[PDB]
Amino acid sequence: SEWTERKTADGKTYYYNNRTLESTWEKPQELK
Repeated sequence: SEWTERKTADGKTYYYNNRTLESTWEKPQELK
């Protein structure tokens, strides 16, 4: 649940996490 799924009106759902400072714009399976 540690990934931030933020649905912005930019027309994109980004999953930014400080784990790697990475943003996964494709939905990870290890998101839990």
